[PDB]
Amino acid sequence: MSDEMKKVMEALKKAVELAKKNNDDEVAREIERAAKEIVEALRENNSDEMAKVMLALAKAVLLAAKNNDDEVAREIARAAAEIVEALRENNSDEMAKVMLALAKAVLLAAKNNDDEVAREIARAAAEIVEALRENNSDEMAKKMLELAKRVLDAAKNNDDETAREIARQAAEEVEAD
Ligand SMILES: [Ca+2]
Ligand SMILES: [Ca+2]
Ligand SMILES: [Ca+2]
Ligand SMILES: [Ca+2]
Ligand SMILES: [Ca+2]
Ligand SMILES: [Ca+2]
Ligand SMILES: [Ca+2]
Ligand SMILES: [Ca+2]
Repeated sequence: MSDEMKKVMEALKKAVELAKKNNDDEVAREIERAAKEIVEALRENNSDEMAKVMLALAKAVLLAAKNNDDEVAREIARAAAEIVEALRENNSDEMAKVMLALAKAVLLAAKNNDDEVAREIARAAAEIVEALRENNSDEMAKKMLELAKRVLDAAKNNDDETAREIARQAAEEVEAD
């Protein structure tokens, strides 16, 4: 774990404590779950690409806890934790590319301070992750990379309508597979 990561993690620990202080116990649980997943992912894997994804996710959770509604904050934290779970199952170079794109998208969404966009970007990321955990073949990962790139562009355009469309296409590609 890097020193920039150690700083973000200490901030996450503060975010959990603040959530508890405000009686937001379910938010606190989900932030803690994501943080714990990240720590275990880094304990077992010294890949720099891994470290990159984990830093982006940690920052996204922290910003969402600060910027977004409680219930949106929960969705970003859940998306982050599920992204890490997927990477711990398979961190091929293609899987890492998908997850880096999604981590960048949830970070930007959390940073843009729009609750509807943050919610839809997190959901699109979650649908793509779910698809890969059902089948994380090289072929499925390539398909999901193109969708993940579109989620990132949607976050960049603050485009909640397009985020929802990508989520539906990811769920239907699973069906096709
Ligand atoms: Ca209070
Ligand atoms: Ca609250
Ligand atoms: Ca409690
Ligand atoms: Ca590499
Ligand atoms: Ca806000
Ligand atoms: Ca693994
Ligand atoms: Ca809109
Ligand atoms: Ca259908």
